[PDB]
Amino acid sequence: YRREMLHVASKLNFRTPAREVRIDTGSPDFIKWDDINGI
Amino acid sequence: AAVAAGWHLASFALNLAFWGVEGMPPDRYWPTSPRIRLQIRPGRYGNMDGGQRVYMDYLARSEGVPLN
Amino acid sequence: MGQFYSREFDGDPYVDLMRSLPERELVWWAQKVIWLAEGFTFVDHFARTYPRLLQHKCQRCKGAGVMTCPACLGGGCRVCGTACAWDAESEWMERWGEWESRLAYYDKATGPLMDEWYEDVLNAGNLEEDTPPVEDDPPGPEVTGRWAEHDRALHKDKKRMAALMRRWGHPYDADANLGYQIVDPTASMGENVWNMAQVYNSLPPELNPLRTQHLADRGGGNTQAAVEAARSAFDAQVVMEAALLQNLEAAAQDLPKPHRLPPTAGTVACNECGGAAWGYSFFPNTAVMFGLERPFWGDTLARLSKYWNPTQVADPARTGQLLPYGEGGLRRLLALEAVVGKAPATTGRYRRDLELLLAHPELRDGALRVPGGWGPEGGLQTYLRGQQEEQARMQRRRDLA
Amino acid sequence: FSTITQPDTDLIARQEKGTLFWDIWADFLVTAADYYNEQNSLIENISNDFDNL
Amino acid sequence: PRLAAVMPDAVYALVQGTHKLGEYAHDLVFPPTPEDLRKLEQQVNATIPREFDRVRQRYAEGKIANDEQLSSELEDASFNWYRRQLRTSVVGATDEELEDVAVRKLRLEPPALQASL
Amino acid sequence: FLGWLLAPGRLEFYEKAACVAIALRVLGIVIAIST
Ligand SMILES: [Zn+2]
Ligand SMILES: [Zn+2]
Repeated sequence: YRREMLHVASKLNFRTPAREVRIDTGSPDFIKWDDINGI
Repeated sequence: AAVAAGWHLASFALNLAFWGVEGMPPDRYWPTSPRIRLQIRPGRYGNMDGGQRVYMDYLARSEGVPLN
Repeated sequence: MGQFYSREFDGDPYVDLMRSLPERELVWWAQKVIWLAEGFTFVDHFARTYPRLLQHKCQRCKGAGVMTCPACLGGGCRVCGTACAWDAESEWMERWGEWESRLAYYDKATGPLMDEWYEDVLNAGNLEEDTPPVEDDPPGPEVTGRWAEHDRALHKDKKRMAALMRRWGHPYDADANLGYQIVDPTASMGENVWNMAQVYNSLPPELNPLRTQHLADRGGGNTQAAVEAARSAFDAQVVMEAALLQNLEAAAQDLPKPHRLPPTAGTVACNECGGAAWGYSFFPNTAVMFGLERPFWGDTLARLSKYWNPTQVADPARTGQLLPYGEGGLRRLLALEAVVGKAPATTGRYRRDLELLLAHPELRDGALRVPGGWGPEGGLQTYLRGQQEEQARMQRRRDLA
Repeated sequence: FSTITQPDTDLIARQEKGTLFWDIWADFLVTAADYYNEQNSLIENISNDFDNL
Repeated sequence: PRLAAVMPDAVYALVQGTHKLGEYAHDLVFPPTPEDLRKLEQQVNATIPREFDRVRQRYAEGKIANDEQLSSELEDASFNWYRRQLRTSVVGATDEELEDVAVRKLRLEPPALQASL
Repeated sequence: FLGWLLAPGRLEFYEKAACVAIALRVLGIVIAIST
């Protein structure tokens, strides 16, 4: 229970720095592919 | 009984006339290491840091070096 | 117990987590041993089940290994086996007596009462007597009556108890019975054996060599030899019982019996096989694998019905044979068997005894308990001889005065 | 050959329970941490996420 | 603990529970009799031995117990019935002597067929 | 098959294993509520 998650938090950066990112497409800050130009 | 033994003896003589691998070319459907052919590679668990130690003497157990 | 700390468990995502919790380590150990127990069970099941596929049976005897001697089914036959040790019917109660004597030693059915009797005669210092009974008194002598004799014999019991205790002490000290607390059924059979094999407790006294190791002389030379020659027959009979029971267990199922014993007084050995009735063969015995072993009752009925009913298709009209098959037909064709019938000839050896049982009706009362047997040296005749010789002896003792 | 070198009960148990202990709970743990954001720190973590969850 | 004791209790509980569920399945589909419950009342009453009828009357008239005095009352009734049955086993019944005991345990007499019909 | 499966030795092993199992379960929950 609590002991387990506490121990796995004690080594949290030792696990992996792989940061899954959340991609949105409807929010205004999203960029189309044809958005980028001169490329 | 003599005939039924001479059959096995002829087969054994034939297998003796081979004597090795001289004359046998390489082959890609049949490597010499079963692990390559069978796609066997260790994972993450069951990995002891000092297990490599054991590994060595097992090799030293069979490479016949009586040091061990 | 923190065994995953020392040096060489680093690099395993789960072992380092087990480092932080001892309960995970302990349940890991428990699971580790339980999985091995499970593997052992799987393998030994496989190894006791697979051999039953490879067993084949001689087809001529059908796994019996032994065929019939018809010469005996109707100084005798000399082809068919050696008579067994129990074919002698006139030796039955004697062997039974020896065996029940030997079995009386090992017995612990009356263990608790014998134990507390030994604990009563042992100290005789407890004496927590309760309230004595309202004591009766027997009808005095000169009143001849079976009830009166019962009562007088019932009142004459304590002095006789002390008398026999003088003549024969407590059996726990004469070691005539198994020891005081060698075994009780609530410990471990592991402990119960060790106690049994401490000092020749696995035998009765009459065969124990400790009783005889002190005297062996020029006279007979049998005191240390004729007891070893009895111990040997004892162990042989015990091993035979073990073997016969293994065979009975293999025949309770339909398995082939593991012990192939020699033929006996009515059977000869199968010639096709050696008398070995089965064996392992590396070929899977398809009939056992597909469950086709047993022959479907109706088929056997048809077979036996057509084997016991031969047919005569030729008629004596043309063929000049009017006699049935066999030899000596002309001489073949030359009292109260239709009422009472036959006289049984296996039990003449008891005729005499029955006659005595009719000449002395008093022997039929429940107070007498004769050991048993048939001959003059056994059972009823012993009591009769004792009675007659003692009455004559002490009547002639009356003649002295 | 290739059958008798598969992982046995111990290693399969290690695999599946380690995968439930490492890559579903600890990733939720990372999201909780860097949403809320040395032993004392792990304590408010185990707590402020006990409180809200 | 002690599987040798658990298994018989397990099977006993199984079959007894199945019996209870069957009784429930039979009392709802076929509702209980209103007055033949008195038939079964008296026909389970009739086989109660005489040595218990002494408390049955004591059960009718108030002075039964609180709850404990009967549970030590019917004990001695059970025990005297026990010793009475022991004497009927060994020395026979009240109207039966040793010759008739030997007759009964030798199975010498047939059940009366003429008196049957 | 069952006479071999429920032999006294296998019975005692089953019993001891189940005893240690229930022991470790309740002890683990005792130390887990103790956190
Ligand atoms: Zn014969
Ligand atoms: Zn044969």
